[PDB]
Amino acid sequence: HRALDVATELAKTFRVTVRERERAGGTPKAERDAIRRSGLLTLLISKERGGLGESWPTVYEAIAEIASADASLGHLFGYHFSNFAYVDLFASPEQKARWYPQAVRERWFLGNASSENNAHVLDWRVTATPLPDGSYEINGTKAFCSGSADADRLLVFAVTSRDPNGDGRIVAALIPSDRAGVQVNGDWDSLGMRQTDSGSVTFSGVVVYPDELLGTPGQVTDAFASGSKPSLWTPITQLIFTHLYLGIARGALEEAAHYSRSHSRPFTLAGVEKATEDPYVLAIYGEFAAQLQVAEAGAREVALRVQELWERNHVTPEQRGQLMVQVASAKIVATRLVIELTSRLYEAMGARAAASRQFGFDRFWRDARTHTLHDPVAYKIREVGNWFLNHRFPTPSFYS
Amino acid sequence: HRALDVATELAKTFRVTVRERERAGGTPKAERDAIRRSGLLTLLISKERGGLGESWPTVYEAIAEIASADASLGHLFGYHFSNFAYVDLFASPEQKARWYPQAVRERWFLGNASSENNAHVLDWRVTATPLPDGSYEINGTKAFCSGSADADRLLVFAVTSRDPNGDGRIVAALIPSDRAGVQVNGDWDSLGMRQTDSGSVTFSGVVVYPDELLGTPGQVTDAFASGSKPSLWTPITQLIFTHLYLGIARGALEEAAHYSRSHSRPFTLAGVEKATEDPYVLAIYGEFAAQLQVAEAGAREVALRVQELWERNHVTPEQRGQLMVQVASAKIVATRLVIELTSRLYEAMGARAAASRQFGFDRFWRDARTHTLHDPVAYKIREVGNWFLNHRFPTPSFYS
Amino acid sequence: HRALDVATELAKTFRVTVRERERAGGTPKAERDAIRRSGLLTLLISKERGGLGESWPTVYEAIAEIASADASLGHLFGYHFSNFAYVDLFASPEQKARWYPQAVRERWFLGNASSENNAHVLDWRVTATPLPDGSYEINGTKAFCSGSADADRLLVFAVTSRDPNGDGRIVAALIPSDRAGVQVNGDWDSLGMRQTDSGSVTFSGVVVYPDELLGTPGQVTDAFASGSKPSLWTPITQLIFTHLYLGIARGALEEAAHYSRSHSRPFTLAGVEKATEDPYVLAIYGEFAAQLQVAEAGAREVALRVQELWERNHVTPEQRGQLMVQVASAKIVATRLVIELTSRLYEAMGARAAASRQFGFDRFWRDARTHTLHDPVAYKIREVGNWFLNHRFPTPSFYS
Amino acid sequence: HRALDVATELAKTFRVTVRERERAGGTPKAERDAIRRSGLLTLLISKERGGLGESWPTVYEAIAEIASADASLGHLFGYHFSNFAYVDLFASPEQKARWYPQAVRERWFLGNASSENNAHVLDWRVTATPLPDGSYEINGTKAFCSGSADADRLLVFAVTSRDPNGDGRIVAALIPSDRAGVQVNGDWDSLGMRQTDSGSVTFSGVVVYPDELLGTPGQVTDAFASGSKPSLWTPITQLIFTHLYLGIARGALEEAAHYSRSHSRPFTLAGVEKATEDPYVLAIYGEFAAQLQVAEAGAREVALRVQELWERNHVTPEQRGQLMVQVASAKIVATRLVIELTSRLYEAMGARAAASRQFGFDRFWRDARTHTLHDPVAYKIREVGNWFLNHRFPTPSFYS
Ligand SMILES: Cc1cc2nc3c(=O)[nH]c(=O)nc-3n(C[C@H](O)[C@H](O)[C@H](O)COP(=O)(O)O)c2cc1C
Ligand SMILES: Cc1cc2nc3c(=O)[nH]c(=O)nc-3n(C[C@H](O)[C@H](O)[C@H](O)COP(=O)(O)O)c2cc1C
Ligand SMILES: Cc1cc2nc3c(=O)[nH]c(=O)nc-3n(C[C@H](O)[C@H](O)[C@H](O)COP(=O)(O)O)c2cc1C
Ligand SMILES: Cc1cc2nc3c(=O)[nH]c(=O)nc-3n(C[C@H](O)[C@H](O)[C@H](O)COP(=O)(O)O)c2cc1C
Repeated sequence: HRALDVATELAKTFRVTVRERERAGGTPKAERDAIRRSGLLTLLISKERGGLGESWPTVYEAIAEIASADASLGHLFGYHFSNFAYVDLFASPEQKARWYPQAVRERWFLGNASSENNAHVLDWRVTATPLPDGSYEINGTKAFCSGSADADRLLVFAVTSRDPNGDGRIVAALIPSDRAGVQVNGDWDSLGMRQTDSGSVTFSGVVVYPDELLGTPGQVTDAFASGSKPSLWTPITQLIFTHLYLGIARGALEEAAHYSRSHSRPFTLAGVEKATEDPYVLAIYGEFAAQLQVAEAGAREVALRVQELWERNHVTPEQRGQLMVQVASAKIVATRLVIELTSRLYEAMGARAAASRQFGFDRFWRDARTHTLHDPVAYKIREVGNWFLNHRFPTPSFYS
Repeated sequence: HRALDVATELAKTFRVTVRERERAGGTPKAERDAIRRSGLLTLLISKERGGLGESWPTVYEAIAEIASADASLGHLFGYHFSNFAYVDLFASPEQKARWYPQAVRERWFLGNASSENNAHVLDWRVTATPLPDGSYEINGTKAFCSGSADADRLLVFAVTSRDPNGDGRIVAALIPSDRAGVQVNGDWDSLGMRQTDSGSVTFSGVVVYPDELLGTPGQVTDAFASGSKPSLWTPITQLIFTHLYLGIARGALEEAAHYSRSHSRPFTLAGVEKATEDPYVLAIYGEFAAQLQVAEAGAREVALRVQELWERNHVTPEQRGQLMVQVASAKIVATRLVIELTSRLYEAMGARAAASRQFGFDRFWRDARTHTLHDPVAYKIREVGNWFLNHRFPTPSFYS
Repeated sequence: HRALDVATELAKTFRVTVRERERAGGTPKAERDAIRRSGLLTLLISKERGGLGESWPTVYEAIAEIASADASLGHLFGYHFSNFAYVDLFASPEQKARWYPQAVRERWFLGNASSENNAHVLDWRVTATPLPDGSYEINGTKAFCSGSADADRLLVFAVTSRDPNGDGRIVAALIPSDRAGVQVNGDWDSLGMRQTDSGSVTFSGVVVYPDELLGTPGQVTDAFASGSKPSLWTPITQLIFTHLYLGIARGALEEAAHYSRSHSRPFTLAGVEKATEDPYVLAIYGEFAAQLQVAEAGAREVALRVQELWERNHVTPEQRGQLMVQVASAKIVATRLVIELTSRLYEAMGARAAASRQFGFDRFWRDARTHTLHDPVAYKIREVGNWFLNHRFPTPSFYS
Repeated sequence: HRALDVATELAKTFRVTVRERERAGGTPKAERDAIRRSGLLTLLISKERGGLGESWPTVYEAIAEIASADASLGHLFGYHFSNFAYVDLFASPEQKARWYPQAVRERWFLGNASSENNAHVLDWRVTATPLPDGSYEINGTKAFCSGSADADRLLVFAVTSRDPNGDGRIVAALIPSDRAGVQVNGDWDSLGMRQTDSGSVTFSGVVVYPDELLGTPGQVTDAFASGSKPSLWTPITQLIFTHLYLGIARGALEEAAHYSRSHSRPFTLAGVEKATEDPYVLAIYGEFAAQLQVAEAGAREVALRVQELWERNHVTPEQRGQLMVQVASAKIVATRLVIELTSRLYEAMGARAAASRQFGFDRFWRDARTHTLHDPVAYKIREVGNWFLNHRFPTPSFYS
């Protein structure tokens, strides 16, 4: 439990300043460096390679703990492990032997540049065009590039173009953020998740060398269509999001409870002597704490299943599909819970909790309301319904 | 329909600037002056006294229309009529014969200084010390003094102190906001309702003259206990709040719909080609628009009953109680609706509606979330339940 | 108020026996005859023609009152007026001159045979094949033939076949239920609505004469698609259903409250002395009574609009579409309300309310759960959402 | 897995006949004997004592599985284990060394006579009069005596009377159901749970011998008041109820999906071609299936903790209190889930699922609606809220 103690202490520190930092937005550089010093970025790197040799259940618990104190830092930390999972699922033995000790020594905090801001989410326009000696040149602009500021390496996705071995193939690469031609645009100005640096990144003639490629071009599509082990990336990542939402929920509920204990006034018109004894205050806390207990317990079980399949040589389509259904189910419940809780808890605290903007409790709703839109919950619900009613597992992709 | 056309045009101009104004907070002086020039502040003053001679249904519709454009201006406008209602219900005919033509000629926008920030509501510390001529000296600081800035008159409440005829009796008065010793503090920095100037007002040896007093000391308490006509102030005022919530709800729905038609991207992963044809987008708009239609139609009926009883010379506790139950019911439904809709509509718009803070759609949730806490909806629910189950009307108070 | 008093007295008598009668199912002949004797079946026939010359608001109020006592009799009564509305919207002047005095003299209680049990609700197979002199022969089986038992006339729909003047045209006719070849099958055995006689009817060579046809074949298709006056039939009929749901809701809430007052035990483990003072019991009654008040007040406004347009010579598509949206909205809210209330009120009553089957409170849920499925509320929601978001009124049909 | 295979095959046979059997009510003797022959009643008896030596996780899974097929048999089975848990927690080793091999040999199916029908749940009036030889005489009538028909032993609770060492002290005993003076009244006629035989039992001069007593008089009260290991009986039992609700929920969902696949018709008015592709049908299954997955996963974690503490020699009030909070939270979520889905799934099936009573789907709602009233969920919610807000564990009792 040493790693979780480390995460708990980080979270405590972040809570002290999150109110003022998230107002300003921008890059939480000091807090990112605190995460570097903690070593937790190396949780899944083997001890032999210099990491902590820890497990996914620990990573998930740490994500929720940090997110409960600062949702932006929880998101950055969580997405680091989504990026790491992708790297680990496609990297060669040579790449792991080079990169992982380097990630330990240089304290890599990974960012990504994957999504785009085109007509729809499947309209990708960032191209990878072949060069001599096996290299590729990346051109175009990516959107929602979380952790792209102060990132040591960027996980980047592009589609092959002018490629004699096949156009339209997805290439993934891990490249230095300061590689020439990479421009992080710094245009993130959001309702919530204000310190995740999820703005755009423009690629102008950016060179990617063969030893930076994560598999051959198109390999990710073959792995997902086949149900190869890399198809675990989506359930892993969607469960990361789930833990952000449960962390935010728990942080909001605890912050509200402290306010209620120390600051709410009883509704003496109704004969209440203390707000903490009000039957309707107690019902609000009870209803949301109860849902939270069940969701947290369920999320621990699914995190253990992630670890179990992570360790297998092969995961069957049924095993992967069942995990994705469990993860989607957890994300659905956690989305509804955090969105309702962060708004309705004001009713347990009273008017003065909103009358002073500086109390800042709305940060929880703003953070949850922003992130829960990452991909539409309505279609996670449809996927679970299509599974239960029609016995169809979701189609492996970057979103399901 | 002339008055409502005037309200509609005011609201149109307010929508142009509200995003920028509400950020700054402070006093919306230009907009208050526009309301002054419109004549609508005189809606309920009889034509004989120079007013518009209009009805509460008209007032309520105008409140909801303005609130749908700018919740702070809707609140200020609405609370002006709560203040006016108190004056009308307690002032003498001679006082009205003087005050109402003056309010017309001088374009009075009324403010109030009633509530306080003590161990609980109704625990009042602003004192009224009797002077030999029948005046009172007012001392103390009032909290949540909506519309206290730029107010032509303040409706003020105090409790008697050092009073040979009984301490602790509530006195009320209508006084100039620049009476010697009145300090409007401007200490309002809130989550939402940011331009309602609901900070505090400090009374330092403020003299209130006998022709400014509204009834006799304790008369408001006696009227409450009797459930007589002056106790209509509470259902009238609670239905004003109800129309703020309905106006915010309608403004949010229409604003989101504009975004959905103009900006939302179709979820092509699921085969949808137009966001406006997405079955789940359509279901969100349908669920909330349907509830809004029913709540608005119901509110019109209650508003008609307010006007009926407003015109009566005498009102029974049974008539007032039945009206209060109907008002509480409307407020309950409007409260649930606006709080759910202003949060969940993001799910119909997509991530970019939250990713771009400057869209500013969160203003609707912030305004509704702030104001709905004025008094706890849990006890409005208990009051309707106690009536339905036990045939007990709500105990008249400043909140029920 | 005479008609409503008559309806209230009928509902009083129905409440005495409904628990016993609905167990058995089958035809409530005695109660149908009491409705015949009351004269209320003639509410919408002019006084000149021997009817009551009343209005739709009166009809809707009577439907809700009767439904609150006996949902099956409320359904039968309401469907009689849906059938009458169709007749009145399509009948020729000479048909009305003969039928309406006859309906008064003979105390007609109308039923219908319209829907079918094929692959979907558009798949009609009951045919109308030409006979000499403009007659038609009807062949096939109808489903959900409400009020088909003990009916003085049946409103029957068929599609033309082997017709030189056009196949597939919808014909409607008003015929005697004992005409040769009409077989009411008596196979209604339902979860709720158990005495509506909504079973199947089989037509074997049934002759229909020109003076029984309601307009020419295909006229209803043109009238609905063009928005001519008969397009009011659907909002009229869907608002009849809405008043069934509001009646059941009010009846269930009043029956539960009586049980709570006289039988529920206090949860003394928590220090409650009387169940009627329990804060959570009170909150259940409060939530549902509040929603019921708002829904009922709203429904009264829409009922008035039905009458206003009923008296118009021409109704525009805007007027008809806005009315249909208001009716759909009322139906959506009433549907959610009655389905939740009839199940959740058990929590305000306690285990003995379900443990003693003979209490029979589940009749309310059974009746509402059955009838609310008449057409899917999900698509009423979509219709309201398509209007709000896309400014598209519902396309007139038998369901919208 | 052997035990769960046996439970699954029992459930499969129960599904074939439940629709017909539960209509009649009365005692499901053939199915109770099948459970006797299966050996599963011995799940928690050690192999050393002739039992299966299984764990609470297995018992809970078997309870949910059987309940998904027949809620009454699931309840009888689950309450047998509540009865057994009480015996295990209070009987002496010497008693258990005799009783448990006997229960294996004679295939004992336990019932109980505990609750009463007095002014409130704390008002007990069945008395235990001490006789000079250490025996007692039991007199009075118990209510809700689940599994009292065809019971091999009854777990009976009484309060001491005529007792020189203290009246009102709770005694418990395990006695034959055919002991002279025991009259099972057979008056159970309920909305749902119709074959649980939970009617009244009358004791007339019933002798209880010293070697049948469970502990000393008042010992259960002492154990509750100290939060010691015997007070685990309540979280154990409340988690049994939770698994009944999860089982009913899963059974209802599966039955509905079979109808949706086989019988539901597409809503062609809206262009749907297959009901199983309808977006709103899919959303209903997805929402409820997702909540079920999360609740089932959380329930498994809590079941493991039950086993952990069950194996401890001593349990602290903190351990017991934390467990009770986790169990209460699971019960709250499962209660809301089962009550909502057993009613709402009709909207995914269509009207004919209710219009054909013989389909019998309402059994799920009737069973769930009946059993969830066992104790009020509002106070489970208050208990979780009092823990979260005020750090107060539930006061141990027969309900918390
Ligand atoms: C936006 C807003 C405006 C308010 N305006 C007034 C007002 O004009 N006059 C008044 O007496 N109280 C006003 N109140 C105060 C409430 O009546 C109540 O006293 C207070 O909100 C309760 O505080 P609590 O819930 O934190 O204990 C206002 C409250 C809010 C949130
Ligand atoms: C706070 C936030 C962070 C996001 N971070 C990433 C990211 O790191 N990588 C990525 O590919 N997409 C990221 N996304 C994008 C989503 O996958 C998706 O592209 C976006 O929500 C679609 O926007 P729309 O709903 O307006 O069409 C992020 C979205 C949000 C709201
Ligand atoms: C289906 C059902 C079965 C029950 N079985 C038992 C039982 O076996 N033993 C027991 O002590 N109480 C049993 N109870 C009763 C509860 O402990 C409690 O006394 C009862 O639900 C309270 O009734 P009330 O809410 O009407 O006041 C049962 C209740 C129901 C509804
Ligand atoms: C209680 C009840 C009464 C009904 N009465 C009629 C009726 O009188 N005339 C009619 O055309 N349809 C009637 N319907 C049927 C609907 O128009 C529609 O055909 C049916 O509810 C759809 O069935 P499904 O959802 O199982 O496919 C009735 C339905 C119910 C549940």
